[PDB]
Amino acid sequence: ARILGIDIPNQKRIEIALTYIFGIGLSRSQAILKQANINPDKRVKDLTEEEFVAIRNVASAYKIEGDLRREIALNIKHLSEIGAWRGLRHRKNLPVRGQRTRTNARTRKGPRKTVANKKIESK
Amino acid sequence: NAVKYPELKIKLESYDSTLLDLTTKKIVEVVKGVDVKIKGPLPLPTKKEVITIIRSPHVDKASREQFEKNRHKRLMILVDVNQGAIDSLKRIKIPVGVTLRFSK
Amino acid sequence: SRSAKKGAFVDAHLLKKVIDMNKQEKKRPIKTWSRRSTIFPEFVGNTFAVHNGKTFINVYVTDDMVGHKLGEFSPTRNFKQHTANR
Amino acid sequence: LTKQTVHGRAEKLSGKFNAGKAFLENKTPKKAKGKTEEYTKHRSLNEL
Amino acid sequence: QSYYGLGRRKSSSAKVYLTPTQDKGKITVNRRDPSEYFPNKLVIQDMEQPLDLTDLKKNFDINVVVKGGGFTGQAGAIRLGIVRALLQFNPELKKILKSKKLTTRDKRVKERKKFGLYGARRAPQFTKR
Amino acid sequence: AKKSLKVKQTRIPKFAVRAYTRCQRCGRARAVLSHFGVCRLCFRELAYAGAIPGVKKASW
Amino acid sequence: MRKNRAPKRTVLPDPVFNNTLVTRIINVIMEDGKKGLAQRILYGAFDLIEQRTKEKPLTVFERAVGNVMPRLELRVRRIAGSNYQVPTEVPQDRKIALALRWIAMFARKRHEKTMLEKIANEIIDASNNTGAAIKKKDDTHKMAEANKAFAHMRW
RNA sequence: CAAACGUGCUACAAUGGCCAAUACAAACAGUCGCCAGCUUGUAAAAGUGAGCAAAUCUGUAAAGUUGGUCUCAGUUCGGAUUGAGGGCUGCAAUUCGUCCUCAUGAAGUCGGAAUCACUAGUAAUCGCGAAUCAGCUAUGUCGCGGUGAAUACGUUCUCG
RNA sequence: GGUACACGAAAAACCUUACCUAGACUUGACAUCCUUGGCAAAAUUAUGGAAACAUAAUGGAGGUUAACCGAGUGACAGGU
Ligand SMILES: [Mg+2]
Ligand SMILES: [Mg+2]
Ligand SMILES: [Mg+2]
Ligand SMILES: [Mg+2]
Ligand SMILES: [Mg+2]
Ligand SMILES: [Mg+2]
Ligand SMILES: [Mg+2]
Ligand SMILES: [Mg+2]
Ligand SMILES: [Mg+2]
Ligand SMILES: [Mg+2]
Ligand SMILES: [Mg+2]
Ligand SMILES: [Mg+2]
Ligand SMILES: [Mg+2]
Ligand SMILES: [Mg+2]
Ligand SMILES: [Mg+2]
Ligand SMILES: [Mg+2]
Ligand SMILES: [Mg+2]
Ligand SMILES: [Zn+2]
Repeated sequence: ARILGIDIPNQKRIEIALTYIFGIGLSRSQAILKQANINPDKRVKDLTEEEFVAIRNVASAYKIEGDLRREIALNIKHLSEIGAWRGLRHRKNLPVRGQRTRTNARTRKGPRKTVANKKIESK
Repeated sequence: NAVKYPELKIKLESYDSTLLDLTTKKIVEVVKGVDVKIKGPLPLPTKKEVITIIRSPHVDKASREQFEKNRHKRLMILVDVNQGAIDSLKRIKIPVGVTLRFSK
Repeated sequence: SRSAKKGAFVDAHLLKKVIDMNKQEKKRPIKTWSRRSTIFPEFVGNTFAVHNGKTFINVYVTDDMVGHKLGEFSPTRNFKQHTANR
Repeated sequence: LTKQTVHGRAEKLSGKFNAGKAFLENKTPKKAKGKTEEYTKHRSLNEL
Repeated sequence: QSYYGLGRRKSSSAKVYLTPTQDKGKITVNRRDPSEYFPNKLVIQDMEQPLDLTDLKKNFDINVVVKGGGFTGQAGAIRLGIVRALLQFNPELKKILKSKKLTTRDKRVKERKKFGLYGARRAPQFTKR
Repeated sequence: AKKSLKVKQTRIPKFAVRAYTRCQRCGRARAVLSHFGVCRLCFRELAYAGAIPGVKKASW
Repeated sequence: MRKNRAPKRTVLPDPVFNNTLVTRIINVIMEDGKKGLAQRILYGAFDLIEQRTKEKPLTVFERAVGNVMPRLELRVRRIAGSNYQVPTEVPQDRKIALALRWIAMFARKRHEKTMLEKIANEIIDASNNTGAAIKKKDDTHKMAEANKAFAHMRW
């Protein structure tokens, strides 16, 4: 569309259109929606320039969606440049919190690389 | 003549049932041998506790027996008592198991 | 996570040694067993020997490490390579 | 062109450490174990 | 001359008051419109099942009090309650009502969960290995 | 190492969170019934002798 | 090995069109133990049938379901390799049951929109002998006609 | 933690997602507790504070009904993972507590060979309570109720 | 194997805990029997302390030693 480098779907309501932007989710979109007084349920294609200026200003007041990516990148670099045990644990692509790593937590380990289980000839 | 106690609300509860019935018959007989109008021996819901215990010592959680402990409960409200009843109330001797909840 | 009213936490044994050790110029690595103590701003510039479980690993605090817990910058267990089972 | 800096942490968290040091130096040994008290009996026949 | 019936189903009592009238039955449940007490998922007919096939023109005004259960269970209680009130007005009605088995307690209640089992009759998944 | 834990349990600790409940007959720590202060396998032996008034087997 | 014949629960006459069969198919489309939901879906399809076919909904439903209803059933009987089948005449109660079970299974797989319209199209599509249920009935029938020879030996 | 298996939870959706209003339980538990109402807070919760030693007071029933919207998309599905800010318990939450808010949005569109449970309030499903417990991704366990099916022709095969 | 694998464990942050690294103890943290006295153990505040533990403090319910607080003392206690 026209809001920064994001191209929000044209046949979709505005409160979901803001969610499609990277730095704006759903709850904050309603906050932008309510604060700007713009009524929901108005398809973005059927909107005028008067609303398009108020939303850009408030979006600019919040954290830029493009800057959050650099915000996440520095935090990992900030945690890794500290030498934290959580940082080392974040370093080797493993759960950073307390999740178990015995039989689960594959969403951070990608696909399974099947090895060869021990040979049991009986004892 | 006097009263000294309006609305004496005696409450009974015990783990056993038959002794509790026996206590209600003995209490009523003495208080009607004196001049008091009993409202009535009403039954209250019995609070039942259940504990689940595994039978086996080490393994096999599946085999678990059960136990129960019933708190049978009764209510008794006295309208007018007077000395004639209180002094006779001293010689009642309630079997240990039954527990009294006198509320004055 | 940790509440506001409570604030931070040090065992206050670490606090007494650090104030004495900061005043003294010839500072040497401080031997602390308290992995529970949060790194306080005044701690900056000192070095500590946290008990990893076996030995005392030396940590040099900076103006950046302020805020986390003193045991978070040291390990407790070690794993570096498996072995083919079959 | 640079707007100085708007980061640096410290300041905000610094108040949190100040709160913690005040609590630790405040610490009063108010050790206790309980709450409500009294009303603990099983009644009798008011004299047996 | 009113008549009283007490039905039950799934631990749900019922107090149905049958009053003779000649100005339309005016179905009523717990001082509220039937259309408001039930999801109106067509459940209203069931209770009238023994009051339909015989007759409803006698326009008996019903004063129902049900306390407990969900909504079909409460409905089950009042159907039995209407029939039990019905056994005081023309004991002949009983015969035909008995036929369809509309004068018997359903005797169907939820069983107790058993230890080692995932429910009343469920059981954990067995493994050959 | 049973007696010392039993003895330590009687002794008051230095922290409130340091207090746990142990069986009073044996020294078993886990599966202790706070309603009776007796573990599950002493409660079975004791229940099968009639020491606790009212604990009957349940049929529901 | 049982020697006992199971009892049968009542089928109940339908509460609207007074056509028992509606209650059975309601229970068939039942999912999640929702009596209400299933009724709503099904009854809603009749309103669409009125709007579309301009005819009585009960008449269309009987013409579709009775027509989809099969005649022969092939029972598997293995001896040594694969299975030689055996065509048998199904009882009337089971006869109706396969049609309703089949009507729902092909209704929950169509490329259409909300299953309300989905099931409505399936019932209207089976009144003209051109649908998904027809092909299934045709297929089992052709296998039975092909397997007419082994009908004498059953077990 | 390179991996493999078992038991469960959550899903891959319009019999649904979200929002608003709203009807109907049983059982159980409670004075270091249950906590009503009120005030503050986007919320977890905090403060005030009655009532209840209990058929009295407290522990919001949810599915369900109606209305609005989505219109079949890896999406208003799905919630993982990850970052930050908060709340509670506790000396103490990094190793290794959970809850809330915000941010991101993995896989997954019905699952191969082969397998499991169940004969009515049963299978399936929706909530509620208790035990151990200061607190606990117990989705476990033990209980209670709400809605509520389909099928059994027969012993030829299969296991015991 | 069926009859193990949401099993013992109806609650592993510390405690639990039985494991490892360390800092400390030896008729012992707990018990009896014996010669012998009781004019305490606690808890808490100080200093050193990772805390065990030490050195100083209010010297403590009570009942004259009942229970325990001890000394001496070898049989022994103790082992998840
Ligand atoms: Mg964990
Ligand atoms: Mg032992
Ligand atoms: Mg389960
Ligand atoms: Mg909807
Ligand atoms: Mg009242
Ligand atoms: Mg995909
Ligand atoms: Mg989702
Ligand atoms: Mg944490
Ligand atoms: Mg699809
Ligand atoms: Mg059976
Ligand atoms: Mg399910
Ligand atoms: Mg075995
Ligand atoms: Mg430890
Ligand atoms: Mg430990
Ligand atoms: Mg003295
Ligand atoms: Mg003496
Ligand atoms: Mg031994
Ligand atoms: Zn024991």
